[PDB]
Amino acid sequence: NKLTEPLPTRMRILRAARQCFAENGFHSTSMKTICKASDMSPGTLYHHFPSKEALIEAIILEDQERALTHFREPLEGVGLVDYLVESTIAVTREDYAQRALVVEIMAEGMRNPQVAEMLTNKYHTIIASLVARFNDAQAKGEIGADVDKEMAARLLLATTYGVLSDSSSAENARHVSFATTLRTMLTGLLKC
Amino acid sequence: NKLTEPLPTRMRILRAARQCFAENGFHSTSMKTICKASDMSPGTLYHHFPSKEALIEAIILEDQERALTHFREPLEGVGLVDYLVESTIAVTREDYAQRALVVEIMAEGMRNPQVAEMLTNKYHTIIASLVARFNDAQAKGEIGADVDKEMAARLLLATTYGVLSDSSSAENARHVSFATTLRTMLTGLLKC
Ligand SMILES: O=C(O)[C@H]1O[C@@H](Oc2ccc([N+](=O)[O-])cc2)[C@H](O)[C@@H](O)[C@@H]1O
Ligand SMILES: O=C(O)[C@H]1O[C@@H](Oc2ccc([N+](=O)[O-])cc2)[C@H](O)[C@@H](O)[C@@H]1O
Repeated sequence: NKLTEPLPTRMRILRAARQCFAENGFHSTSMKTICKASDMSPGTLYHHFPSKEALIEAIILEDQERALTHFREPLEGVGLVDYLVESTIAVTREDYAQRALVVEIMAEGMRNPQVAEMLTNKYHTIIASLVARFNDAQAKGEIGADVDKEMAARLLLATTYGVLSDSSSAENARHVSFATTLRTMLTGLLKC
Repeated sequence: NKLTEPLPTRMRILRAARQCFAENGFHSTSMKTICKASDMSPGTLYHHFPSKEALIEAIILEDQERALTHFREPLEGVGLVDYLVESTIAVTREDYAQRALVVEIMAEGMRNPQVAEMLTNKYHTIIASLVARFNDAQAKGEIGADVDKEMAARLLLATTYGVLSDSSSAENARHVSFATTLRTMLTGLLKC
């Protein structure tokens, strides 16, 4: 599977594209630079990624997948609120260049309608899973009943990316009051 | 004041730089492009802005100032929570290119320690005003007493930029549940 070509080559290209985009931004990175960084000729590269847009699309889908691993399945062994607090803390401990690239894509999205639509699909898929977990907690009497789950998930996502986008978030999350304060915020959101 | 040179020229340059940065990003915009966009020769431009960094510094200070206008003075005629809900809604109705540029600077900050420090100064100045308003509400029995005001302001700022960075925020804020849901989130944050 993961060791059957062209998957290794594709993933290597994506690693090189992730590094170029994170260091210099999407706009200023050319395909030639990605060729030079990945050691792949234009011919080979274009067989696997015909455009810069195809590369960022695959990256956004990877980011989407990482987010879904947290919420795809029903929670077992932790309350919803506690899990969300821990998830936000974990966000701050992730690969820094990966976080830098998430913000770069957010920025490109504001000025690139094609990238914005990719992010809309991403947030939709994450929101769906969050609402699914809000439903479980509600059916188990964990969260309030009169909660706009869709809007709550959108606002949780906003807070999450705001934290992801703040260079001092890893330091903030070292403080116990980050968890404590975030918990009051989220229990109010989900009316606990 | 505002009509005494070089202020008009400086502000025109900043408008042109705001547009170039928002449309193409900070990294890919050269001073020559800013010269061409503002109609100012390199000589004149460099007298007022010696570097790209000087331009983004002035822009960040403008953004900082806009934020402080909301929280610099004690609130009169509205509760803290209601004011914060309305502030977040207003954020979604602001100049779109201005919002795009805020996110671009957030992105550059992740990968440019010099820009990150500018943003640290910005958030510090905004946090100070928020804490000042949290203090007033607390002395007036409006918000809870056991609130980490510093951490609460940091997390409010994160949510605010997360909303500012979401292209669908203007649509979300057209829904009454955006205000309602945001209000529960913030009353939990400030333990009301
Ligand atoms: O979406 C993304 O780009 C990021 O998602 C993160 O997971 C989430 C955790 C909590 C919430 N939340 O509380 O809303 C949303 C998402 C992944 O850890 C990160 O690798 C990825 O970059
Ligand atoms: O900081 C910034 O760049 C932005 O600040 C905005 O004002 C704020 C409102 C509410 C909160 N909050 O609830 O934390 C923080 C800031 C200005 O409307 C916007 O023009 C500027 O771009």
